[PDB]
Amino acid sequence: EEHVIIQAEFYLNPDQSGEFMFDFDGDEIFHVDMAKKETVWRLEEFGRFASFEAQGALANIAVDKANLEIMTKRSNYTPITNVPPEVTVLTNSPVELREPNVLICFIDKFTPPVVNVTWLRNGKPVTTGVSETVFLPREDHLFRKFHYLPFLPSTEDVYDCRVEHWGLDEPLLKHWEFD
Amino acid sequence: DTRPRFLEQVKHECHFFNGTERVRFLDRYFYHQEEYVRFDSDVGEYRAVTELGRPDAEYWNSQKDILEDERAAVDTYCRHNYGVVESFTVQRRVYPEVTVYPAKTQPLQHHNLLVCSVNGFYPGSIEVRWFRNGQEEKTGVVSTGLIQNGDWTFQTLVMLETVPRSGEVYTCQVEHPSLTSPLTVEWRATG
Amino acid sequence: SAVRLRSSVPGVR
Ligand SMILES: *[C@@H]1O[C@H](CO)[C@@H](O[C@@H]2O[C@H](CO)[C@@H](O)[C@H](O)[C@H]2NC(C)=O)[C@H](O)[C@H]1NC(C)=O
Ligand SMILES: *[C@@H]1O[C@H](CO)[C@@H](O)[C@H](O)[C@H]1NC(C)=O
Ligand SMILES: *[C@@H]1O[C@H](CO)[C@@H](O)[C@H](O)[C@H]1NC(C)=O
Repeated sequence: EEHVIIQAEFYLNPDQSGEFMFDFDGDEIFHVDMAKKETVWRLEEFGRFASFEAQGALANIAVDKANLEIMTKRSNYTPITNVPPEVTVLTNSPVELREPNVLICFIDKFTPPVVNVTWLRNGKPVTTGVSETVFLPREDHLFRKFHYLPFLPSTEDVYDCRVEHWGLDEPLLKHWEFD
Repeated sequence: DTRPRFLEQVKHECHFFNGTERVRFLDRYFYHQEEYVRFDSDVGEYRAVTELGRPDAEYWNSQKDILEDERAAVDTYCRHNYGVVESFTVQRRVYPEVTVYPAKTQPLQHHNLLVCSVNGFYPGSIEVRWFRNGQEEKTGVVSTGLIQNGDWTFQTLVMLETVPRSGEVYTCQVEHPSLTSPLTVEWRATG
Repeated sequence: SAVRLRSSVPGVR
């Protein structure tokens, strides 16, 4: 084709996690913060051009929950098989000392959509400045996810993205350091 | 936590060809990763994809209100939403930043790679070529492939496996929808 | 303009 727009939903038991998002050619347009009942546009500019009534998404998720109960029974309670993620760490631009950059942790090809992700700087957790995406759909119906860490490149710091998933026997650490 | 998990997914897909001239709508339901039932606008009724979806296909197809709601979706959902978002999605163009630098496969070697780093572009389709003295180099080219950054930008690194010589002019050339002519960056060993 | 959602259909119990 030329373009694809997808409204992707999921509901997961027993976690009771539900998600609602729109995708355009593999990028997220927006998702709904289900707790706050707010539309969260992926780029701030998007919300100046369009709107979405967040309230509406709750109804869909409620149906998906009811449908999950139905399908779970139909399958004779056949559970999901864990598929552990592939994890990659890259910067968004060529690295130069003391020039602000961003570390990207790409978590790909996994299910179920539950993960614990931690940025480590010199072996210690970082929370300042970090951000992340919700779980994004893949055409094979697994998931992917991005985490971000803005940083000042230096010879003194090393970084790791640590990923925990039920499909992994131990947490996966992907390293990055200057050079 | 070793408790079994159970997952339901729904994907309501709008596929566009030649703007909104041709549009296909899919209403897709999944248990874990298994699609079990689907409405395809090419057909106009639900079809079970697996045995798991048979009861739904049968019941939903018996409800004319459901069928007409789905049959109209190419217009009331797909074409409508395309109109709402096209200006900042379909029309989005962000030009790549291009950087060229030498590198080494192993740390104590003399330079034996040239890297063309192409960053920050949208949309994804891009063509990156290497030239040496105005002639395209096709041997020894390797790449990261297209990398999605997750934030409506892409990047790619395209390497040329060669040892730079003094006097040679290397050029990375980039073609992309945001550009009206190829973007070229030259690099010289004694530059 | 407002993006429209497509409803998810309730399955057979
Ligand atoms: C992510 O980490 C949390 C914390 O260990 C795990 O979720 C549970 O957290 C609750 C409290 O919020 C504890 O009572 C549970 O004991 C935790 N689960 C366990 C270990 O039984 C969660 O499992 C982790 N998610 C992963 C690894 O995907
Ligand atoms: C669940 O069990 C019943 C009874 O054996 C069977 O009829 C049905 O096909 C099973 N569902 C499956 C295999 O998904
Ligand atoms: C694509 O759009 C143009 C303008 O409407 C039209 O001339 C052309 O026939 C279209 N192609 C098809 C087959 O949809």
